[PDB]
Amino acid sequence: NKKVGVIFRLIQLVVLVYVIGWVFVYEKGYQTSSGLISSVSVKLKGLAVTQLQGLGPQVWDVADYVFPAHGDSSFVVMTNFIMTPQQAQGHCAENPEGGICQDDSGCTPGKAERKAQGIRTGNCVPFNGTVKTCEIFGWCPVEVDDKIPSPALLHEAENFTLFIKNSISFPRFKVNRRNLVEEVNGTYMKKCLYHKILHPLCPVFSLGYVVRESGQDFRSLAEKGGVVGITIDWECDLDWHVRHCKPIYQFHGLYGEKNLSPGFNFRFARHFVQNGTNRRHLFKVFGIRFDILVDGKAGKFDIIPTMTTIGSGIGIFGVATVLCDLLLLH
Amino acid sequence: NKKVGVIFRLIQLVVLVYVIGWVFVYEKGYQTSSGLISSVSVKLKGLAVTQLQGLGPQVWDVADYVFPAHGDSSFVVMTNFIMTPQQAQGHCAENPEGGICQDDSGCTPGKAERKAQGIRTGNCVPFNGTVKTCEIFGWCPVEVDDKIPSPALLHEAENFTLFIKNSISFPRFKVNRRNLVEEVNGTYMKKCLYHKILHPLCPVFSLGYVVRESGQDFRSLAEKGGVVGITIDWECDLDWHVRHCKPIYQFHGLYGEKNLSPGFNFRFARHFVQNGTNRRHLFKVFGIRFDILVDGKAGKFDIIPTMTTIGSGIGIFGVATVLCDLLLLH
Amino acid sequence: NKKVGVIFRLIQLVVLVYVIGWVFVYEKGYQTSSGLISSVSVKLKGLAVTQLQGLGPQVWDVADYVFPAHGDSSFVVMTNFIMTPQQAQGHCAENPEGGICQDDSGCTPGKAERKAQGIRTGNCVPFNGTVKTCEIFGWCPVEVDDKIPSPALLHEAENFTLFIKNSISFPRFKVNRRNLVEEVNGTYMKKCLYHKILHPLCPVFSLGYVVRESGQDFRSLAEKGGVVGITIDWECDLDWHVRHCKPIYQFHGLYGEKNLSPGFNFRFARHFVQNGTNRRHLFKVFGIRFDILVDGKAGKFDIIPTMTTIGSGIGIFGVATVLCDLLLLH
Ligand SMILES: Nc1ncnc2c1ncn2[C@@H]1O[C@H](COP(=O)(O)OP(=O)(O)OP(=O)(O)O)[C@@H](O)[C@H]1O
Ligand SMILES: Nc1ncnc2c1ncn2[C@@H]1O[C@H](COP(=O)(O)OP(=O)(O)OP(=O)(O)O)[C@@H](O)[C@H]1O
Ligand SMILES: Nc1ncnc2c1ncn2[C@@H]1O[C@H](COP(=O)(O)OP(=O)(O)OP(=O)(O)O)[C@@H](O)[C@H]1O
Ligand SMILES: *[C@@H]1O[C@H](CO)[C@@H](O)[C@H](O)[C@H]1NC(C)=O
Ligand SMILES: *[C@@H]1O[C@H](CO)[C@@H](O)[C@H](O)[C@H]1NC(C)=O
Ligand SMILES: *[C@@H]1O[C@H](CO)[C@@H](O)[C@H](O)[C@H]1NC(C)=O
Ligand SMILES: *[C@@H]1O[C@H](CO)[C@@H](O)[C@H](O)[C@H]1NC(C)=O
Ligand SMILES: *[C@@H]1O[C@H](CO)[C@@H](O)[C@H](O)[C@H]1NC(C)=O
Ligand SMILES: *[C@@H]1O[C@H](CO)[C@@H](O)[C@H](O)[C@H]1NC(C)=O
Ligand SMILES: *[C@@H]1O[C@H](CO)[C@@H](O)[C@H](O)[C@H]1NC(C)=O
Ligand SMILES: *[C@@H]1O[C@H](CO)[C@@H](O)[C@H](O)[C@H]1NC(C)=O
Ligand SMILES: *[C@@H]1O[C@H](CO)[C@@H](O)[C@H](O)[C@H]1NC(C)=O
Ligand SMILES: [Ca+2]
Ligand SMILES: [Ca+2]
Ligand SMILES: [Ca+2]
Ligand SMILES: [Mg+2]
Ligand SMILES: [Mg+2]
Ligand SMILES: [Mg+2]
Repeated sequence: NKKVGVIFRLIQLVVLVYVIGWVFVYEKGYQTSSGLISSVSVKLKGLAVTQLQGLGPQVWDVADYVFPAHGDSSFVVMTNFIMTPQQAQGHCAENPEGGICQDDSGCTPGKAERKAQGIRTGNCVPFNGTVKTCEIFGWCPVEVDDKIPSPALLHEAENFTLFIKNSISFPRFKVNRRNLVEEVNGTYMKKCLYHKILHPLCPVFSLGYVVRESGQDFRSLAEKGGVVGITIDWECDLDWHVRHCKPIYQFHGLYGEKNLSPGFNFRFARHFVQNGTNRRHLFKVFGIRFDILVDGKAGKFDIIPTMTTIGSGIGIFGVATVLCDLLLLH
Repeated sequence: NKKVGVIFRLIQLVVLVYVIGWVFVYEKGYQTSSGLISSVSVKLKGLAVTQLQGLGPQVWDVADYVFPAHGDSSFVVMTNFIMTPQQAQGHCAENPEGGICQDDSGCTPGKAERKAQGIRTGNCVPFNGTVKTCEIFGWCPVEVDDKIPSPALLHEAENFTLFIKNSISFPRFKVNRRNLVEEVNGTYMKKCLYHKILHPLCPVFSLGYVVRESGQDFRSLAEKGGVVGITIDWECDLDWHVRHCKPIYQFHGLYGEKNLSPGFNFRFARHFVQNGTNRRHLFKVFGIRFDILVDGKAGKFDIIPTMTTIGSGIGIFGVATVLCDLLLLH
Repeated sequence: NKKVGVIFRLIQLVVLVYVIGWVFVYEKGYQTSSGLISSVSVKLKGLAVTQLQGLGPQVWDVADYVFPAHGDSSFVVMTNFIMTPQQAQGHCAENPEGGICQDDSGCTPGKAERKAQGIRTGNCVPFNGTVKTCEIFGWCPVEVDDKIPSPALLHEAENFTLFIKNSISFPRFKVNRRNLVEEVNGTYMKKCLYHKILHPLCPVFSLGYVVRESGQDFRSLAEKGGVVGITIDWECDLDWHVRHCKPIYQFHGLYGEKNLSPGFNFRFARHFVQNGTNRRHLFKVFGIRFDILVDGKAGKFDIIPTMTTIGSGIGIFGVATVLCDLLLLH
């Protein structure tokens, strides 16, 4: 049957087109792929002055709110903190969140099994005028985090500038690339701000813009903490010039339920010696967690992948022809 | 032969069964896979008081034994330390491990090529009553780690509480999930402890339980340090409801031979100014290294993967039928 | 035809040889593969004395130039720094890089939008004898990083010793391995330096040797900063003894163009209290960024991968025979 022959030829044409069109070109089979080695470097430029009630103005610079000062892909930017100054080790009252005692007989000498705040001496001392707490041994100024200021202390950190330095290199092809490209020059970085469409190559990122691109409001993240995920893509083709290789930045919002465990927070201390006595300052920092992940793939022409793809295409064409013959045979 | 025909049918059915079940149901081939972006948040709530000989009691709160206070997937929990207080720079004796001198002629001015402890002045000073060491320019109180206390100083860190907050999101499906599943509530986290069977969803992990589940003893590990690997896997099917997404916590023991380089240790210093002189406190912290790695995949029904799997199954079926025909013809 | 059959037999033999020769053995199709759980531990040794102009000799031990003292795969080794001591908050002049004012009317009260150094009070004060800068509210001693010393301060860090402790464990096969192997003993670690050919198993890496193996000169990296990428490979076969499993170290140079943002640098501060006044020391550290990434694969004999590879080879052989028959047909 002439019609049957035409159908067989048509099937052959479709599969032949598919192997050259998709496997060879869309999937870039003629090229080999390998991994890269990336190093993330971050730098902040911003200053926020927070005036605490009953205390002098406090100046914070890049070294203050950037706790990973050495440089890492995962860093926290301080936006709100609770300061407990002049802490000293001694016998004093604990926080009321642990327990409330009405007499000395209720207190038990020892340490709490869960959420321990210190070594209980065994006496009930008044925490304030109304309630009384157990007497413990340790830092007497307790971190009273029951009251969180609604206005963010470091609210100026919204429209600051963030610089990300990423250098990637493919060991198979021995090609090294950096986030700074030929289009980006010295004068450009002096005034550019990163944008999704306008300035995709500007390495100066705005914290508020980064938070808004992920889908989160900066006010709540500055108040109670947050997590922002940043991803850098390096998919490119090595057949063209290295100028075409440009990184693509994507921002993802990592958030959960607001009722249980809202935001991100931690604690750190600064130990010092004043008047011959060891003292420290404890801070409950509510900062935004920034995570940077780099992943990319590069392809360059090679003969062995091309031959393997040609063989696979010939095999698929043969299998398709045999299946078409079996179907036409019925 | 009727029997030969039956054999052909039997092979044909079994290959069809394999494509129908293993390829689909088991492998979720009709479902696409994509990576996730994860951010690890850790918080400790424990207190240990160490009372060394010759010094007052020292209280170590969360800000003390957690050196990565900012928060990272890789953190060290202090369990044992060697304190060398009131260090000041000057010309004084070195450690006996560097070298032993019997006269001033044996000492050579300069710096040691390997394991240098300071700049030698060229004089031999007595380290103690018996032996003499080279005079170097550096911190006079030399950390002598020859004696390691068998009882762990921060031995209370065994049954403390560790909270791990992990937020994962898939960019392909735009679905965000957190380790705090809907089954876990606020009252549940107040008194729950993680267990493989009892409480698999409780985000509160006990350090001693984590060490026991890794095939290690907490005492011998904390005596000299160690490394514990924690892996969180997110294997869920997006075809069902989002409540089915439940993280899996697995603990792996990363240990080596104890005869060569036992445990894990490091050194850090706290710089301060006392009486107009710059001093510091050096600690050789023997702590357990905790590494948290998150890796998971998601699967949702899609048309293109389903069509590709159907085509591959049809091709495999045709190839199997042709091979059976060729074998039966011989 | 005889020659046609001879050519056919030859081709079928060649494909059969290929499947057993390459897919089965070269590719180790029979074995199953899985990932590992790695944990990098680093420890530095060495001392550098930087005698600054008009200041006493400063001793820098391991805890000083190693900012990630707790231990991490990504760490920075200090090689050059700019010290700005005795910083205190107050009203004073700013850096000339922010702006130059000739009168008090030019200054505007508030904070700079980009590269902010403090809160301007609206007054123009002379920074030095020649030029005048805006008056800000913050740390009065400004980090004047216009002059970078050409000789590296911590130039002794070139030929120091770096020890890397890596423990990997395959969860599928329950096999734990460490960078220390049976060939490496206690006496060997006392005196050895890592080499590409001589000492591939010595865990003591020289910083200068690591920098030179990556293709970068250590002098420029100590002067203005640099990034060095280290990779550890754990490809091995579990069919043999565990002694054959040996790590392979590869060093990669991560660098960019020298005109725009050359090297790596950061800033950190050490807070202290002297004479009842809060002070700090700011340092602009020019250090080399070391990134350690571990990846490996282990294979062990299994029956299911062997059967799948045999089936795939039989299918490929059948497809090749069918294609040969079709070619011989016409
Ligand atoms: N977070 C940031 N915001 C704005 N500009 C930045 C930021 N980080 C770096 N830059 C600019 O990029 C240029 C090149 O970066 P480089 O690593 O040389 O910084 P630097 O000059 O060492 O730092 P500094 O400008 O504080 O002296 C610098 O002129 C710097 O001003
Ligand atoms: N290591 C831990 N052990 C036990 N419980 C913890 C731990 N970390 C956090 N939690 C509890 O989980 C709940 C949610 O965590 P969240 O991040 O809100 O801490 P928080 O309430 O801000 O800290 P705090 O309880 O010190 O005020 C809190 O009630 C907290 O007490
Ligand atoms: N950077 C380094 N260069 C050379 N040798 C090192 C280095 N770090 C550690 N080592 C050696 O490796 C051996 C085992 O390491 P381990 O973790 O036991 O150190 P340690 O003995 O606790 O510390 P230290 O050697 O400072 O007393 C030690 O004998 C140590 O001297
Ligand atoms: C005392 O502290 C408790 C702690 O919860 C608080 O409820 C109470 O209002 C405090 N009383 C005064 C007078 O501050
Ligand atoms: C937003 O950016 C502008 C810069 O034009 C700045 O003046 C302003 O303070 C920023 N907003 C906040 C809340 O910091
Ligand atoms: C600086 O870079 C920008 C990139 O947007 C480019 O448009 C501009 O021409 C560059 N300047 C010079 C002087 O090359
Ligand atoms: C002196 O120090 C050396 C150092 O190893 C030690 O062996 C010796 O016992 C010490 N002597 C006394 C009396 O402490
Ligand atoms: C074990 O946990 C209990 C809590 O029930 C605690 O009292 C005890 O101190 C813990 N053990 C150690 C060695 O800390
Ligand atoms: C709290 O969570 C637990 C999970 O084990 C659940 O059994 C319990 O019902 C929850 N409590 C409430 C009040 O929902
Ligand atoms: C004053 O500071 C400016 C800042 O750039 C500098 O150019 C100038 O040389 C300085 N003058 C003196 C006398 O140091
Ligand atoms: C190179 O190593 C030698 C050790 O033999 C050391 O003396 C020398 O100071 C090192 N060079 C530098 C520049 O530190
Ligand atoms: C120490 O290890 C080295 C490895 O190069 C080996 O040659 C030497 O024999 C070992 N020493 C002892 C005492 O086994
Ligand atoms: Ca750190
Ligand atoms: Ca001090
Ligand atoms: Ca890290
Ligand atoms: Mg609280
Ligand atoms: Mg020692
Ligand atoms: Mg500058």
